[PDB]
Formats: sequence, structure tokens, C-alpha cells
Amino acid sequence: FEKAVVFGLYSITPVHAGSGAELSVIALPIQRERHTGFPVIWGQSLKGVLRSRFRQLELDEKIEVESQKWKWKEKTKEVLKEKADEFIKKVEERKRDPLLTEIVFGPATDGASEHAGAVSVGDAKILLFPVRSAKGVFAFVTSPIVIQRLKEDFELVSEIENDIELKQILSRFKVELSNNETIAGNALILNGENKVILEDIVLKVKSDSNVIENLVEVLKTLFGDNFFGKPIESIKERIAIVSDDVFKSFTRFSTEIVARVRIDAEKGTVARGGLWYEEFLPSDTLMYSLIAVGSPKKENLPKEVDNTQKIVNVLKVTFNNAFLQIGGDETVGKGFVKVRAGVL
Amino acid sequence: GKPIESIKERIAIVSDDVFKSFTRFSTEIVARVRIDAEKGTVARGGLWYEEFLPSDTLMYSLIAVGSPKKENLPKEVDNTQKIVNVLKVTFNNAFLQIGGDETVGKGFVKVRAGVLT
Amino acid sequence: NVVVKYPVNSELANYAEKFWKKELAIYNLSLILNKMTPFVKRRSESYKSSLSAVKEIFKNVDDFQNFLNSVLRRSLDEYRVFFENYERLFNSFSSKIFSMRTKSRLVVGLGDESVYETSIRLHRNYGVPYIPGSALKGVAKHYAFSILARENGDEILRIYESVKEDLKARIAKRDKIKKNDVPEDYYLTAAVIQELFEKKFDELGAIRNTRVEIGDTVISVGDIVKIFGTQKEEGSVIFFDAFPTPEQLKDKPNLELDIMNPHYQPYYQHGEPPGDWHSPNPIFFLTVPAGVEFTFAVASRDLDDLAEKAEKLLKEALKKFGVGAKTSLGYGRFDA
Amino acid sequence: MYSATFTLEAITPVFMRGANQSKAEIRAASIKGLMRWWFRALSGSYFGNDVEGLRRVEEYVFGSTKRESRVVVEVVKEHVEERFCPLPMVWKKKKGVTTRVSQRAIAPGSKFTLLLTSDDEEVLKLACYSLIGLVYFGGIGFRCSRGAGSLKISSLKSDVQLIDLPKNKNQLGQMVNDLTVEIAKILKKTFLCDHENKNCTSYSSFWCFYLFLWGEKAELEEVYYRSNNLENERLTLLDLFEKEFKNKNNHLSNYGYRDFVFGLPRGTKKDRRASPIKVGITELSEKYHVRVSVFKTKIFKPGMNVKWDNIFVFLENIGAERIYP
Amino acid sequence: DIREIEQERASFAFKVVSDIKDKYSQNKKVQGKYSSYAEKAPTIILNNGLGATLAFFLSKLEKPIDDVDYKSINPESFGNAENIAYAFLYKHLSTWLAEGNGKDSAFSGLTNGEDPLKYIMEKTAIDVAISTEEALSILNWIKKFAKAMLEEE
Repeated sequence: FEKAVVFGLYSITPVHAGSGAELSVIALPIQRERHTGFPVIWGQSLKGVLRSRFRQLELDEKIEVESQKWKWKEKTKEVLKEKADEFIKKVEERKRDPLLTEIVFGPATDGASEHAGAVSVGDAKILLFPVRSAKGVFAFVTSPIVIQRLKEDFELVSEIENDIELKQILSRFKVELSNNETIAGNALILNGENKVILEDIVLKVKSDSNVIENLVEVLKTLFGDNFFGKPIESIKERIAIVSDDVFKSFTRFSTEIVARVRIDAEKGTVARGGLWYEEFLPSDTLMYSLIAVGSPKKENLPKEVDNTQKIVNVLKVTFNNAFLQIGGDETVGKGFVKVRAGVL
Repeated sequence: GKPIESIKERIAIVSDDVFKSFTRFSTEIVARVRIDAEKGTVARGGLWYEEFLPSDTLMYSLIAVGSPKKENLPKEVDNTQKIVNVLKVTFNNAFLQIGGDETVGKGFVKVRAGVLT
Repeated sequence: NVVVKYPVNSELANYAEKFWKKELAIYNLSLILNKMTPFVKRRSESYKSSLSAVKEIFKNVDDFQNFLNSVLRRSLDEYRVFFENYERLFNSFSSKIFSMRTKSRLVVGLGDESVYETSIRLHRNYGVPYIPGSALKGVAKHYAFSILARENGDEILRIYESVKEDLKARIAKRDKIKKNDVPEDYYLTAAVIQELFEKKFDELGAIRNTRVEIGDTVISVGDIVKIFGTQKEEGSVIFFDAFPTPEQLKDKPNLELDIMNPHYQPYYQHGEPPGDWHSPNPIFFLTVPAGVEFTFAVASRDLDDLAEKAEKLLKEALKKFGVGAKTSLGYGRFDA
Repeated sequence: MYSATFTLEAITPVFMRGANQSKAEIRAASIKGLMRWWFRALSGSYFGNDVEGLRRVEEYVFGSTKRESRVVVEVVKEHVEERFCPLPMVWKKKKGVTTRVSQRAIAPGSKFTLLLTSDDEEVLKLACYSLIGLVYFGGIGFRCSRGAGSLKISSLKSDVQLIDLPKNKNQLGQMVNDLTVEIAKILKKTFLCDHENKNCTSYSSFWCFYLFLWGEKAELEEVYYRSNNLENERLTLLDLFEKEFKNKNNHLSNYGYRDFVFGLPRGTKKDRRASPIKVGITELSEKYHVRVSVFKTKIFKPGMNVKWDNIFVFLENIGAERIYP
Repeated sequence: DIREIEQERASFAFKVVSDIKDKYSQNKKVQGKYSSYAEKAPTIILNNGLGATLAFFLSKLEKPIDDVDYKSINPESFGNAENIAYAFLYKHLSTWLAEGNGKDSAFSGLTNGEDPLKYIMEKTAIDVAISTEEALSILNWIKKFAKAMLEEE
């Protein structure tokens, strides 16, 4: 664990991070932490799409390493000329992953015990939850628990990177809000009243400028000056911080519930029990996950990926300002996010 | 990383049997899967589920340290008290990876040592 | 006069009352429609929470439409940046983008269980009407089924007599007795085609050589089954949702009202004889007016030719079949 | 998937309103419900009191809550022109003047098509016959029972053969028995339901249906209500018919036109009964005549009954000519 | 000894579904309408909130609001089958949210002092969210038992 990269996920379309291990009132729930209920994307699911997307870029020769094209066929041939054609046949028959993917994410399931992957994809936690509001149509909602968990994440990368200067960016945040109170920008507070309406509740506004500004600066440092398509200052006034249980209620209720049916052409109506409900993460939600990078454990590594730093820049240059598919319902335009590769 | 008084309000003491039920069943169960790249769906027989200890779980160990058996040692590690300060300094407020699911970001745990009164 | 009561908790009750009287501006249409439902009470001693009932609390229907559009028009900037981001998402994949205007009225999501006894597909964030990509994929698949049935009805029945007999038996078991009624018509042809495409996808290899004419180009059955995917293979074409272009969202209204006036409802439900009684009870449902422009996008994953074929077939489906509710009454039709 | 195109054209203003009362436009749902009613009435003679069989065949043709309708109807082109025209038998409450009330309506003419499609030839023929019977024997929209919303076909393009267009009064009258025989034969061949059970229809149907003709005109401008005064000498065909209706001498009744021999909203009893007489206007060989369609039923409405002879004596009084039967 | 709340949920759902099945065994329409309403109720609660759903149940019952005491509702006193099903559903939901499976049971009820409609009327949003979770859970149990043992349509 030498260097850690933070990946920011912003849902353009609703994301159904499938769970498939439980049954609820609204069927097909999403994967959430059991003790909290906050919607999360487990690392295994998030890693799979990243690995799958990486394979296509390499197999189509689209990965730019050190601003140079990666010809994996020759790169594997130069590195592993002893079995260059033998290994190529394994990946030609899809029995093995290509050279670069096995170095970064890890060897294919066929070669499980050869070595370990160089990437530790952390779980994607909820950062900003879009919640409907009277004025300021939807407000990015955060909780003291989320930022507290974000603070520990910054402690982890600081320990990994040995950079204390990054361990005090958000250390000045300590807020104790009641259920009826909130910290929100002016765009959400109703005119002439110190109250806000977040889709089911009237919350009195607590005034403290630095809390939102501190959080706003953190995202600006994390993901640059472009908040996935809009300036951060344009959204700094729409951020609201609510109590712990208020945020929990929002994530357990404000998630999209979509009704889907199957129409049989024999009759022209919904088939017998051909209707089911699917729960989706709302559009315009922000989720972050650190991508820890260790020492690549493969033998005879190329000089372009020998160290962790050379791995980190390749990961950033290939998974920044890109669009991925998370969860199911890929063919019906669901689960699409815009990813941002940020370094503290 | 957080004030202890902020979490005192959320500490519950339950009976032994009730706590046992929480330990047995409230642990996380995740249905992992693998998908065939060519077909785009779940590969045949590629489905297995795991059990995880929930996050924000507080566990305490107890390290007992004696005098270093190996001789020919520097003065800074002379006695156990010298050895103790090495462990305390290098492990207080440090993050480890216990158990192995590292590649999928599981197992990280904050570690805070410290001697008693 | 009338009395309006709100089933929401305190404080928010007064705030929603102020919101509905246009005292305070509202920016999110979905929120005001769903979580701030007004229970308008007529001369009857009851609080009817129906769209027809809530229409009364306004001056007239035109005031209702203007208020709804004004609430929608406030979120124009945020919806515009969201649409820009969505269009940027289209350009990433090698997708085909085409735009069609609502030739007739369109209403999607009329059947979702709401307090109003009717609903409409409104975006959770900006409260704008949109067509989910699942609906587009379904209507494209069903139009392909209909074209296949019309073009090669009896042929596939000869090829697949076993499954058609199984389907006839299944219909016979469900529908009273009807032991050998089984009218071998376009309905049964479409049913057996769907059964082939849903549970017997492997048998489609024999008919993969067949081609059906859509628009100007021809499309193979194997091409169709690759486009829509099966229970064992994922589809090769991504069906994105359809959104209205925000440029016209300020000039012409994007939402409007429609009327359902079911005379002879007891005749249809309780079996009473028809005639000049059973005073009709009308209720209203929201729908996007005709002429509203929409943007559609389909992206492939293996071959771009598959994407263009799916685009042509979907264009034909929206031109003829139509999407949304009341597709049998000319609703939800588009044109170039 | 057979198709059938009908190019309609309204000879009289049409009052068809959507959700917005002020705005009037052609509605596919309203005309589809009207076709459902006209199919129920026209095929009612073949069914009589067989309510269950008629409901079954109606659910077959026009769908139900358990099966999609196999007939799809959509209006394609609408060359409409919104204008203001007065209500037939409604006058304003102005002090002294008490003139007519003119709401927005579709102008006369306004040739708009109407497209029919079905997967079965028999069901398409049945739908076409019901729609043509509705067009010929009545109007569509508000106040249709008092000479409003009637149209005629300007062009026809269909695959399944239909009845020929009548050229005069005799052909129009024979078309009633024609359409009845064709629908009876089609239903007996396809559905094979009950074969004309002997019982008077409990609802408005063709079991007891009579067609009447009254007056004639050559210029459409002098047909619909134009003069706002009874004493005016420029009374049109509709205006003259309304004046004759107002005269209590023609119809023999205790309350005259104000009795319950017509639509229910007249007097203390509000109810929802419509006028059995369906006043319409038909053009025959470029000559326009008032169509008086009367539907006789066993029971007027559950709770009370009325004497039907008042309508017939009224028709005989002002010289209405019965073309059918 | 302790009893899990899920056991009380299952017992209450089975009791109410068996009661409606036994009382209206002949009434196929009542059972079908009740099953449809039970399967459609959770979606309405999610879309419009628990209070809106509770009031909408009373809207079809033709009873006015602000006089809503569930103990003072005779669900069998409604002629229409739809009214019967709506009254049964509202009574079951309100009884669960006000008294649970009884005082002696593990779940004594959330509101415990008045009708849940009034609870939503004059109480904070955290309590109404807890009530919404409880209502969704009991509705899931009732929907399962109705889809299992009650005749559909």
C-alpha cells in the first residue's frame, strides 16, 4: 500500500447496485451496509466493472501508458518470450486475462495462485445524496456520520502516503445537529424564514459558514475545479447537512422505486405476475472509493509499470472523466456514472 | 478519530442471549458472483456467498511481551519496557488489514494501543 | 366554497397550503405533486384526492396547466445542465442520436399506484416527463414481434407446431375450457414468436436466415435476437431514456391535462344494461402535449451496424406502434 | 393488419372538448366511445335482451380490462378551424335580449381523416360499419342530439368491402336494413351467438328504430342557427326546426315540449336521460335535410316510463317524412 | 422470554388474512380486491407517504378526516366490495401501527395512544419515518399471506 487514489462516482442515470441476497416490500433492493442502511457499492462489484472496462481498452489497444500506446501483444512477447504464443492463446480463448490487467487488477481466475493483484479497490460510500426541495430543486445532502467516515478515509490515505499535510484538511469539522436542525446554503432556505423543506420535513437552519466551505474545498481538492460538469461554486449553496437519522430516513425512502412489467403479445396486457419493482440509486448522487495501489507482485515487470507510481498515473489517465456501467439493467440505460480520478 | 462522549449516547447493554443473537445473525452476508465476459451474464457455477464482520466493530486484543530471548541486542531494546515503547509508537493510530479480502477493500481496521494505569 | 386538507404532518401542512395557493414558489414538480397532495372536498362530506378534485381548487383548468408549467419552468437551468451532461454521455459511446416530435399526445406511466389513481413518468429531480429506456426496448421488441408475425405468420407456425400447440393448451387451461378453440390468428402468432424469443431462444437458429423489412433496410431474426439479447446472452444494444430538449421547455408547455369520461361505467363493471343513465364520473390524467420534441439514443457494444439497425427499427416502432399508454387510441405517436 | 381510411368532413359545427372546456378539438377517445355506443345500438337488434352476449362480443371487438382492443383508431390529419357557433336549444339569460350562447367549436367543413386498423378482416368490417352508421345517423360532441357534430364522408379508402354510399332518401333508408343484415350475417358467421332473440331492447337499439326526414335546403350557409330572433325572417333550417319545436301546438302533451318525453334535465327531475330523438342534418346529392333519428325502447329509465306517441305525433304534425322503416 | 418483532408481524398478518378469508369466503370479489389493494398499498406509501395513504384509504370509504378513530369503524358496514377491502386494509394498518399484536405481545404498537393518522398529523418526521418502516414491513407480511391463502382475480 504505497499510493492511494480516490475515485469519485457521479450517477448520470439511476444505478441499481444489485444485491440479490434479500427480499423486501419494494423488490430487488440495492446493496447497503446492514447496520446503517446507507447505500454502498461493494468493492468486488466496483472492481469488476473497472477490470472489465480495462480489458476492452487493452484488447482494443486504447490504453495510453506514459503518453504512449500499449501494444500488449508485443509487450507480452518482449516480457514473456518463453511462452509468448502460449499465453496469447490463453487470452485468445478468453481463458486468461491480458498482460496489463493481470498486473493491475490481478490474474484471471484460471491463474489464481500465481500472484496477487496490485490494486485494492475500496468500497464506494455515499457522499452526496440528492434530495428534493421546495426551492433549489434538489439538495446534495450529507450527514455527520458520512464526513466522519470521510475523515477516517483521509487518515488512511495520509498514513499510506505519509503526508500529514493532507490529514488536517477536514480535521476542523465537528457539528452536533438535532433532528430538526440543518446546515444548508441560501439556495435551499425559504425566503423570509429560517426553515428548509427537504422533500418531507421542515428543518430549522443552523448558521455556520465554514462547515460547508470546508466540505466544498475538500471536493475541490479531491476532484478539481469541475464538479462532473458544473462549477463547484454553483453547487456550494445547494449542499445541506442534516442529522444522522434524517439522512438515514432519506436514503431508505428517497431512492427511486421503478415499476416494470412484461407485456405478452397474446393478450396485450401485463402477464400473470409479470410486474415487479426495482429500487435504484437516484440520479446525481456522489459516491467515492479509494483505490489503494501496492507493489506489483508479477515477475519480470516492464519498466513502464515496475513501481506503484507508474501504476497510479496509468489508472488516473484511463479512469478519469470516463463513463462506466454499475449494477444491472445495462441494456435499458441504467447504472451509468461519470468517474473522476482524484489524488489528495 | 471521534470524541468518546459523542458515541456514549449510542451504547446499549443487552442480555447475554440477546447479544448472542446479534453476533450470530446480524453479521453481513454478501452474494458475490463472477460473470462470463463473452456471454455478458453470470458464468455457470460461478456464484458464492461470503460472511463479513460489520464495520465499526470494536475488538480488543492483549499483547503480552517478555524479555527478548535473543542476546547481543542494542541498549535501546534492552528490557521489555524498551520493547513496549517500540510497539506503542509504531502501532498507535495505525491502519492494518486483518483477514484477506484486500483487493476488494475489505479488512481495514484502525489500531490504537496503550498501557493501562 | 370548498375546504382543502393536507394529510402531511404539522408545519409542512401550512407550508404546502401556502405553496398550492401560489403564495410561495415551488421548483420541484414531483415533490409538490406527490408529497404535498391536496385533498379537495366538494359539497360532499368527503375529501377526494383525485386530479379532477384538485383541479377545482384552481380558477379553472387553464390555471392548473399554467401553474404546473410555471413550476416546471423554474427548474429550467438545472435541467439544462443535466441534459448537457446526458448528451455528453451519449457522445462517449458510439451511439446514434435522433429526435422526434410528439405527433399525437403521449402519456407514459399511467398505471403506477398513486393517490390520484393515476400517475405520469416525472423525473425525481427536475419533474420533467421522460420515457424510460425499458419502455423503448419493450416497444421496439413488440413492434419487431408484430412485423415478424404479419410477414411470416403461418410459416413459423408450421416450423414450430409443437410450441404453438403447447401455447394453445396453456390458453385452454387458463381460459375456461376452450379445448380446441385456439384461433390460429395474428394474436397466437405473436404469442408463439414471443415464447420463442423468451424461453426457446435456441430454436431461433433455424429461422435466423429469415429477414424482415423495416423502413428501407432488412433485418435478420438472428440480428433481432442479438439486439435484444436472451436469458443466456446480454443484449448488444443499449437503450437510453428519452428526454425533452430544454430549449422548447420555456416557450411551449411540456405538460398538459387530458380527460377520461367513462359513460356506462356500471355497464362495463357491474353488468348493468346500457342506455341514457349511469351519470358518468370523469377523472383526469396528465400527459405531455403533442409537438413536444424528444431526444433518443441507442448505443451498441459489438457492431455499430447493430446499433443503426436498432435505431431504424425503433424509429419505425415509434412512428407506427407508438409508446406509452393508450397506444391503441393513437397516443404516443412520433414523426420526423 | 388490414387498414381503412375515412376522410370525414363536418357539415355542422362540432362541439368536442378535451380536459379544457374552452378549447375544442377532435378526440379519438370520445369518438371511440361513440362508436362503441353505436355498435351496441346497431347490433342491439340482433341481440335484443341478450346483454351478456352483446357484452362478450363488445369486449372482443373493442377490448376490455382483460384483453387489448384489436381495433386501433387514430386521427391523423386535422384541418380544423376554431370558431364560435351557438348552442342549438340553449339561450342566454340576458335581460330582455336573451340571445343564444356561442361557445368555441370546430367550423363547418374542416376535412379531417380518421384511420382504422385491425388484424382481422371481420372485426375491421364491423368497426367500419359501426363508424359509418354513427356518421350517417348522428353527430359527435356536445349537443349532438339537437343537430350538432354531424359529418359526411368525403373520401374512402379501405380494403374490406363496405356498403355503398347512399345517393338519396330511399338509399339512405335501405342502408339501415342493409347494415343490419350485414352485421347480423357477419356476427352469425364469426361469433355464432344467439340468432335474434325475440325481445324488445331495454336500451336504445335498432330493434325499434325509425328514421325521419323534415325540410330541405340547398345552401349550407342557411342551414345552422343564424338568426337570434324568432320573429326574424332569415330563419334557417335548424332555426325553423327549433321554432317548430318551441310551438306547443304541434306536439300533443300536457306539458308540451317541457315534459319528460325528451332529455331528463327539464323540470324538477334532473336525472341523466337523453332525448330519444337524435336530431341531425344529412346532405343528399348536394341537398341538405334534417335527420330525425328516434330510438324506441321498452323502458325509458328505471323508475318511470313515458308515452312515445308524443314524438310520433310531433313528427306527423310538422310534416316529418318517415323514410325508414 | 423475549419474542422477536417478526414473529408478531407474521402472527398479525396471518390473523387478519385468515379472518378476512373466513368471514368472506363466499365473496370472491372482496378477497381479490383486498389482495390487489394489499399488493398496491406499499407503492402508494412509498410514493406519497404514510399519511397520504391513510387519508386516501378514508377517501374511498367516504368517511371524513379529523374523525378517523379506527376503533370506531365498522368495516363490514360498507355495501361495495371495494369499500369493504379498503376498510379492511385501513383497519388492519391502523391497528398494527396503534396497538401492534396486543399489549401483552412483544410489539405493543408504535403510536400506542391515538390513531396513527393523528400521529402523522402532529408529530415529528423521525417518528413518521419509523411508522413508515413499520407499515411497510406489516404490509409486506400481509401481502405475502394474502397472495398465498386468498383468492386473487
